[PDB]
Amino acid sequence: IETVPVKLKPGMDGPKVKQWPLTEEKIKALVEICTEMEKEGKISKIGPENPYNTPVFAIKKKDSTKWRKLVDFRELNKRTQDFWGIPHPAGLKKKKSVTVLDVGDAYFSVPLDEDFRKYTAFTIPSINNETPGIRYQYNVLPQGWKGSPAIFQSSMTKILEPFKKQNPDIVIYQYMDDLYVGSDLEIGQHRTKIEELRQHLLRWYELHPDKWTVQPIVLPEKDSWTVNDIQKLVGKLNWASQIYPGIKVRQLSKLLRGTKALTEVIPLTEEAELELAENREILKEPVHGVYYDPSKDLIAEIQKQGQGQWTYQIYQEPFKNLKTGKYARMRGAHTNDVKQLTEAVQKITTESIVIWGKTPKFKLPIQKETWETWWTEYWQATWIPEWEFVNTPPLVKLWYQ
Amino acid sequence: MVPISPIETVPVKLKPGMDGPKVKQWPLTEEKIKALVEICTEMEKEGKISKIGPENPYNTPVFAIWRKLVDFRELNKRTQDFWEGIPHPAGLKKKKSVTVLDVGDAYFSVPLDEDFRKYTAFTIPSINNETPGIRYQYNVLPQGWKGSPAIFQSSMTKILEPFAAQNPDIVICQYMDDLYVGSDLEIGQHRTKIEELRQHLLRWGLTTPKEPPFLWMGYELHPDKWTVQPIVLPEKDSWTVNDIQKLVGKLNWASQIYPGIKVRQLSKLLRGTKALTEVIPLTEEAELELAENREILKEPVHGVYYDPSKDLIAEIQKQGQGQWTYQIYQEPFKNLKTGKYARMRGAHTNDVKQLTEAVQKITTESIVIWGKTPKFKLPIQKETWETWWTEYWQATWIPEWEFVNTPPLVKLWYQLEKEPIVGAETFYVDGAANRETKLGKAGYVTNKGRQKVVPLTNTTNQKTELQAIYLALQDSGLEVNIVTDSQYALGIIQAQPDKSESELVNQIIEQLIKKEKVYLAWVPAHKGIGGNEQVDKLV
Ligand SMILES: N#Cc1ccc2c(Oc3ccccc3OCCn3ccc(=O)[nH]c3=O)cc(F)cc2c1
Repeated sequence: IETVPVKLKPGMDGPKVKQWPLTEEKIKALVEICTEMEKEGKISKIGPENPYNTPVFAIKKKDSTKWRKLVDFRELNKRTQDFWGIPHPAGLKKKKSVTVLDVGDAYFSVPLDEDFRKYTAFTIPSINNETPGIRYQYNVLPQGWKGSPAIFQSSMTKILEPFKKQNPDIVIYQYMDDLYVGSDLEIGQHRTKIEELRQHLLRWYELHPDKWTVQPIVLPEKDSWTVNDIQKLVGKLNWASQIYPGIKVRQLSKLLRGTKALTEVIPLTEEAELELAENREILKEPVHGVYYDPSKDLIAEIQKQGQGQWTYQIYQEPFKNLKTGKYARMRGAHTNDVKQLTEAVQKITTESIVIWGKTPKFKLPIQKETWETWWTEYWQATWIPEWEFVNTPPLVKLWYQ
Repeated sequence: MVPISPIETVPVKLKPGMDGPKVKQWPLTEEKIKALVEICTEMEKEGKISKIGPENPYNTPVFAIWRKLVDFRELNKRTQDFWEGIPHPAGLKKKKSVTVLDVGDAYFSVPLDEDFRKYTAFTIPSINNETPGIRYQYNVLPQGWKGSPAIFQSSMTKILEPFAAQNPDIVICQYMDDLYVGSDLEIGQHRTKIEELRQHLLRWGLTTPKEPPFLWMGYELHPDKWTVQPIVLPEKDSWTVNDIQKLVGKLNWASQIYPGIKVRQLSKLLRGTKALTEVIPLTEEAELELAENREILKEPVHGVYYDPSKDLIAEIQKQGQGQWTYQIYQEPFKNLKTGKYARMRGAHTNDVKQLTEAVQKITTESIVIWGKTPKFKLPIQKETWETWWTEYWQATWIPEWEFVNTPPLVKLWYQLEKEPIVGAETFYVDGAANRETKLGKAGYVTNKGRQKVVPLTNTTNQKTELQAIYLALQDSGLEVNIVTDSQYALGIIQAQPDKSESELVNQIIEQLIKKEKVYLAWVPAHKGIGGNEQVDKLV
């Protein structure tokens, strides 16, 4: 009920980001929703003396036909003062199950700092520029802004105090508009406990981190190797030598002596099998001196394997993976690559939030224009990670498969 | 006297760390002075400005051309930043009656922030400067002020909102000083509602008075069709850079309704620019291009208006040399609009990528203009696109579309095998070059004993790494395996170009097309891999 004074970083003006084109249906949804929000005192119409603007569009969450309003507060977030720090619950990723909840409805109670409101300005765009866009600014706490959960941390603490004093074994984390609840219960007991917590929040996505672990580097096991097989093996091992100290390939490359046809079978010598075995033993061990630096950015690279299969690696320094994975999940996306990529980025970002507490910077295997054209049509998350575009085909693609 | 409705002012502040502008006044002829006095007198009588005194240390220059010309340059440099594309005729919906209303004294009908009026002060110099100049300040929006258009626009919108809400059976478009009102009502009802509207504007003190065809923003707007205003292409035996910029500009502007407009051969002359004075001759390609553009601009072509109850269709055709053209229509042979797309600046490329990019462009433009994605008619087989997007290393997508058979069709010219080929020869290739003497060697050795090493003058490592592959492609059967240690060459070939700027790469492509099956393998260099003879190209 009381507004806490919020400012910006020294030497940084408010966000002035271009509003991108929207389809007619999304514009209608935004008009209706923002009308309703205006009638509820959540947002208010502003004059032209407000030069700031933040992009806004509409989506549809999982198992819901109701349109939702999403704001790209990225620029505003990076221009918003660094809010100060609760250490990330490292026990969250170690829990058997974790449920994601959308507590965004609770933010619209706390009013926003009057002086800061002009920075949350946004515009609903008109079709064919026939009429000037509708301009709004937030009066309460806007969903997506990094300052909102920071301001609502105390309130959320006072609200969730009885539940935490009741079930101390249930880990609770909060990121943006999302609330993560980790437990070791049973899926039925889990769902009932989630109903209990959500009604607990009322009167005031089912993830399984235990099924998500880290994957190693494996080598093929054959009875008869071809020249091509041994060549690929040597390439993979040579690549892996950047990550592991003792990988040697001289005895395997010794087999490739002479010019043989790629499909010709070569029997492995004893030294070669010994070397391969030693390399396996080395690969079974974890990587040497791999740590997480909270002061550095997280980098997430994604490779398209095909047939719905995607691979990803999260790291900070090259050849020092903090996380590896393979998104093979198929829902409704069979004929669409960009949709699959979007869902993959969402999941990876989610896991990144669970593990480290922040979002990574993606390196996407897609042309800038394609992604920029279609990524909003399949986005369902309330947060938005950073990304860049790699337009040169990586050779390492089949080395993670 | 009926009270004209109060228009709430917009709070204007200067940029922090600044005060009101203070610039001296320039000497004017007595004619100018008298004219400005006569103007500002009746201006004061109308309540647009007011007399002030020495209490205001702020002043901005003013000239006269009678017409008063106040310079707010420095005040613009001191004024804060405000908010605020033109509507496209193709997106406009066909209406039975359309009225154009231009409000006279647009800025002078909107009150200025009273706490900001003190900064819009100017001084008319008296004769011979034997007296302190006459002092004035603006009480309304000044002509040429930074904040005038935005504030006037917002005011106009605030005034128009209730009439629009109360009249859903008529559509209103707002643009600067003008309002455009369309309706499908009867002409009498329409004129009545127009009079109602200008009455509603008169309540707030806005005075309103053109007939089709409307000459608006380079467009000609007819009741049932739209086009562009006649394009004037100068014909000079001696061209300059600025003339090429103007020419390309006009061609671009004309290309939104005139299909087939090409501008590549004229745009290639704009490299190494920023010198506005030059004499650049044209190639036969450029002369024929401009002549073809004159051939298209020979007879006028019109576009129709948008009808929401019909599908939106966009058809694309390849024009060659990175050029693509498209037509957006709903009914056959009746275009809503047309357009073109030129390939980006790259070293290697293919048709599918350029087509995709084009599709993206048309999609964005369409979402801007009509607020929806059109169905696409593309010159590419479903199986071609299928194979492409399924075997592409990047993620790619094209919205709902259908194959139209109007040549030239976009195809895949070659497809690398995923696995090594049984019964095919195996070419271990390699190439290297001396960094100092620019002398290199490129060649191969095969499993059947076939070898070759070619000496090359003036070349690089990468050029030889490509040359070896080219050699392998030349002297091999319809099916061939190729082993290389060049990450560069593999990096190029995996990007699947069908056209390149390097002749060597182009020749490699031409060789690839003639093949049935080609498997390209990669290996680490200098790892003592037999077959991969680096020692054969090092001598
Ligand atoms: N000078 C001038 C100018 C004039 C009109 C403009 C304009 O007409 C409309 C304004 C409001 C509702 C419908 C309108 O039209 C749709 C298509 N359309 C156009 C002309 C005609 O004669 N008939 C017809 O069907 C829209 C616009 F965006 C700019 C306009 C500019």
